[PDB]
Amino acid sequence: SVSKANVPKIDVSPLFGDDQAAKMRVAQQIDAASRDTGFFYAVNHGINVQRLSQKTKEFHMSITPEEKWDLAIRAYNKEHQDQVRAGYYLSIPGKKAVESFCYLNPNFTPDHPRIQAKTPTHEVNVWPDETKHPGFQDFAEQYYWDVFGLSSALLKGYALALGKEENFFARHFKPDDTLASVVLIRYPYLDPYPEAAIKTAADGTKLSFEWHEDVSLITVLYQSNVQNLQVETAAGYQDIEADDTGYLINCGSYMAHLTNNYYKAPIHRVKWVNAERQSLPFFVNLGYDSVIDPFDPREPNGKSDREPLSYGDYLQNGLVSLINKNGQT
Ligand SMILES: C=C[C@@H](NC(=O)[C@H](CS)NC(=O)CCC[C@H](N)C(=O)O)C(=O)O
Ligand SMILES: [Fe+2]
Repeated sequence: SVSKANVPKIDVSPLFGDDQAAKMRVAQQIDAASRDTGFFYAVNHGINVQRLSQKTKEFHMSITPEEKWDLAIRAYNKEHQDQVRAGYYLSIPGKKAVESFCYLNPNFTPDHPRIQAKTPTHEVNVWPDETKHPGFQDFAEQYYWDVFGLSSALLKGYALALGKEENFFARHFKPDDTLASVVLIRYPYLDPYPEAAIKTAADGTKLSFEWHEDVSLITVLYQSNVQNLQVETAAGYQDIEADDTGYLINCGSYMAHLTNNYYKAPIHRVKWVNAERQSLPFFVNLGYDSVIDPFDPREPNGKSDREPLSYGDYLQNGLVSLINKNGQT
C-alpha cells in the first residue's frame, strides 16, 4: 500500500480578522505544514464550494463541441492567436481525457494598460454565450473574487509564518494587476478508458499528470471527494486524502525561490482514477512587474544567494516549461 500524507486541516478564519495573536498561531501551523509535506487543507475558509461545484458541473456538462472550438486556446485552434492562457482546453477522445476552461483577472478588459500594450500573460477572458450558459460568466467572475479574498488571507498567514509583516506578499497581489488564474478542470469517467490517456510512473503507478512543481506563489485548490493526488516525501510518494469541503493549499516554485527553498514547492502528481471529478485550482500569481527580494529564514541575517526574479518572467517561462515537461493540457 501507499502511506497517507500528513495534510493538516488548518482553520484559517483568524486570517480574515484583527486578532494578531490568533493570526500568529495560524501562521505557525502554516509554517509547520510548509516545512513538512508542503500541503495543508484550509478549513473555515468562507467559500461556498458546493455551489462552485454545482455551477461548474452545469457548465462542463452542457458545453458543446461547437462551443469548445469557438472558445479554444491557440494550442487547439490556430485562429485564436491571442489565447495562450484563457479559453477552452479540449479533450481528444481516444487519446486525452482531461479538458478544462481557464480564465484570468476579470479586470483584464480591452482598455487595461497591459492589454493595450499586449504584454505577455495578460489576456481578455473569453466566455460562452450568455443565453446558452445563463449566469455562468457572472458566477465565475464572482468566484474569482471570492477565491482572491481567501488567497489574500492565506498570504497574510504565509508572510507572518516567514517572520514578515502580514502584507509582505499581499501588497503584490492586487485586483487591478494580478496574473492569477482559475482553471475549471473536468476529469471524466470513460468506459472504456483510453490507455493512451494514462501515463505510468517509474514505480508503476498509473497517472493522469506526471510529477511537477507548481508554477505559482501558492496554489488554492478545490477538488471532488475522489482521492487522486500524491506528494513526494523523503519516505516516498504518499496519498493526499480528498476533502471536498476544504481547499488544498501548497506553495509553488516562486515561493521556493523567495525563501531560498525554506518553503519548498512540493513535488506532486495526479493518479489515474476512472471517475468523473473536478479539479478547480486558483493559481496565486502576482503582478507582471512584482519582484520580491529573496531571503532565507534559516540564516541569522536573512540574506540569500539567489537573485530577484520578476513574477511576469517567472510565469511566462514557467508555464511554457511545464507544457514542455508534462504536455499540453
Ligand atoms: C492543480 C491541479 C491540476 N493541475 C494543474 O492544473 C497543472 C499542474 S498544477 N497546471 C497547469 O497545467 C498550469 C495551468 C496554468 C493556466 N493555464 C494559466 O494560464 O494560468 C490537476 O488536477 O491536474
Ligand atoms: Fe500541481
